[PDB]
This record gives sequence, C-alpha cells and structure tokens, in this order.
Amino acid sequence: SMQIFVKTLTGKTITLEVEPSDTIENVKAKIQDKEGIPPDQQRLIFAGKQLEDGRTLSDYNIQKESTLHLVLRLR
Amino acid sequence: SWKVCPMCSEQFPPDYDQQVFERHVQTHFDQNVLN
Ligand SMILES: [Zn+2]
Repeated sequence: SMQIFVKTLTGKTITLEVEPSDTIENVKAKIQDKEGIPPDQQRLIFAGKQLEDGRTLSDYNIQKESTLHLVLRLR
Repeated sequence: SWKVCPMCSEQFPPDYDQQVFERHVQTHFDQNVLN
C-alpha cells in the first residue's frame, strides 16, 4: 500500500510497491521480479542497519517513500 | 556521480573509483568501524 525506493551502489534507484506487513524476504523477491537479482545475493540496508529476512518493514518502522540501500553479497 | 556508503554515510566524489568504493562498502561486513 506504499511506495519505497531501493538505491544501488551504482546509483540506480528502483521503485517498489510494498505493504508494511511485507517481510524483508518479500521485498527481496519483489526486487528479483523487477530487476532480476536473486534474493540470497541481496543485503537490504536502512539508516545503516542490515534488515533481517524474517522481519517486516513495519518491524523497522520504515514508512512510505523511504529509501533502502541494496548491496550485493557473495554466496 | 557522488556515491554514499550506506553503512557509514561517508560520501565519495564522482571521480572516486567505483570498484574501490564498492570494496569499501563490502568491508563493513568484515569490520563495522573502518574510520
Ligand atoms: Zn562506509
């Protein structure tokens, strides 16, 4: 029910449509859908904190139009 | 082409090498405080 932004280290901004009840893993799956990046290679960061897969956006009180950061990880 | 580290909020100017910047960011997952 809200828009968020996901900024990559190359400077690209990805816009996403999410609900506060979406888990971080759900958000990663939306990123895979839109951009192609496998979820297990994504770190999502907000205000310097790595967001944990099983928690929700609401669990971090991330409100509408916030900017997350995407950093790739090696598996 | 300014770049921002999402972990420590340092900013990196346009001419700062992209790959070195990315390596900086990744190193925070080895050690949070780099100075
Ligand atoms: Zn940093």
